[PDB]
Amino acid sequence: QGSPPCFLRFPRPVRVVSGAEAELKCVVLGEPPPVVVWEKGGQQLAASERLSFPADGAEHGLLLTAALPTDAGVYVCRARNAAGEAYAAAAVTVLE
Amino acid sequence: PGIPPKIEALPSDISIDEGKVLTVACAFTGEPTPEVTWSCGGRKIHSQEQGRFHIENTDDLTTLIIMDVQKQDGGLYTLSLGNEFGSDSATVNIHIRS
Repeated sequence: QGSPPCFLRFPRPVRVVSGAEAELKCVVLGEPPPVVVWEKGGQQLAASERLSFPADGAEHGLLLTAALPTDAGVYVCRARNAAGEAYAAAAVTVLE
Repeated sequence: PGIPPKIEALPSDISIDEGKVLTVACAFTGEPTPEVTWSCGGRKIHSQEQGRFHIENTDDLTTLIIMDVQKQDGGLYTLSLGNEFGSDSATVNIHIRS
């Protein structure tokens, strides 16, 4: 029968100096395990050399290898499975 | 220190298939801990409204769950916070597919 996506750990905001690694962390549960996708400004993000999405079972991260001021803003985590969807937004603040 | 409430970040738009379960959650800060109000259509949402809406608040998180979503659930939802030092609000437009 299954159960809809939910957050065991919610992605809290991160404040990071320009140039430092930043990671939004969450833990998403659900049956079947939800597919989690991160978007920014309404656009789905693509993995790259500077942006990765470490996923290990329920553990999910959005990882910025070296944050830049342009990385600041609100990111949306959307989790989906057969039973439903869960949404959580988190802000990255990048300081000089 | 007394600090007004702050809604951390909330999606602008979210979607859900009719008949499924939608969960949208949101962190906040404030001292003292703020009073949380979810509303749509200018009306406060109460826990177990229509037998389907649920709200889970803690001291730094609020979670809105809508079970068995119906078309008429769609709309612009507002999360409001208040404490003795100020208030905050943010909206999320909930779209039912389709």
